[PDB]
Amino acid sequence: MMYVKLISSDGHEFIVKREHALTSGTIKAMLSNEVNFREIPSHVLSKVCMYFTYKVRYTNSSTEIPEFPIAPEIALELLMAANFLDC
Amino acid sequence: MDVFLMIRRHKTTIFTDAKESSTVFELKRIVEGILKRPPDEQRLYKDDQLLDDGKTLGECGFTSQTARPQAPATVGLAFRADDTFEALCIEPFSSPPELPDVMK
Amino acid sequence: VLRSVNSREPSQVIFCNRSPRVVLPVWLNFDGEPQPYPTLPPGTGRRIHSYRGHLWLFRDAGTHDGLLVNQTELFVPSLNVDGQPIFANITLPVYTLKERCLQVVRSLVKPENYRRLDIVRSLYEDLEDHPNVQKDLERLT
Ligand SMILES: CC(=O)N[C@@H](C)C(=O)N1C[C@H](O)C[C@H]1C(=O)NCc1ccc(-c2scnc2C)cc1
Repeated sequence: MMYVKLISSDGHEFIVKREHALTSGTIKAMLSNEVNFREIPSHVLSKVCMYFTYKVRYTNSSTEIPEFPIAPEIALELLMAANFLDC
Repeated sequence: MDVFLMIRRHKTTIFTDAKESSTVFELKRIVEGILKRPPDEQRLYKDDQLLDDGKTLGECGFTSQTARPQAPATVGLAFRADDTFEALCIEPFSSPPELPDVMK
Repeated sequence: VLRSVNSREPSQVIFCNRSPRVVLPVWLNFDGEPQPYPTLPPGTGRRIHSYRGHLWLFRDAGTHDGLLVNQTELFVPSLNVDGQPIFANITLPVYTLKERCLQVVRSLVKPENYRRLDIVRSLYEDLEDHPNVQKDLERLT
């Protein structure tokens, strides 16, 4: 399968499917195989990569959808990240 | 049943899925396709436990209800530099800041 | 425009809450106005009496976040076949990460202190523009 590398501010390298990362219009532009994020730390970027998986799993499904969890500590930084990524 | 995984080695962190019925060796083939290292140079862990190639992910505790998309289960990975295997090393994620006054 | 059709043809319904939120059913009455009904706790159901052509939508009771009912915004009671009730499955949508992040931030900070948070002025406006039933009925209309 096709994968892409998303790199956080602190050097962490998250390797996810290209389909999943294209969810974010910002990442699509940043590509059109690796994308460095100067402002998104790893504890935020891992939740983003989790959200992609979550969103691709539960879109178009009549199975009960669970709540996508966000710890209070990371809510601001994740808000700012999603607002930048548009996902 | 699909299980959702973070395969982790140093600062690398793969996000992927596999069947509960699929083997540890089959997951190593997935790592081969992405990180370009063959199964013999790989070593998959659950916490401090080395996993066996012929065992299923379900038998190694990765179930469809623990390894969820929104909260996937971690699988340690360790490579062999020529002669012997490196120790399992997973770099932790960054620390979040203090909760601002307004969020308490 | 968005109003219940005053048909007076009874239609029995099961509101079934398959979400983790406390659900507030909102009936859109004959002159367009949203009437609230008693709340459903998470994972509970109520057998209720409505009528055919009546319009319902479903919200989180505490935050007014939008929920889906049978994969969609609005629910209309159909004809009961076999004397059997129409099933109205209230579920979460797959919220955007942004809107989900807004929900959590809204649930931890009281409205007064949104401006104090260290974010762009575009996000204060998204935070203060909390989910609201009159807003959404203007869109749908
Ligand atoms: C003449 C007419 O149609 N009057 C309206 C006000 C009416 O009686 N309605 C409008 C809706 O179609 C529903 C129906 C109604 O009010 N039924 C009684 C009812 C009471 C409680 C409940 C609910 S909702 C969540 N829990 C309960 C018990 C649902 C319906």
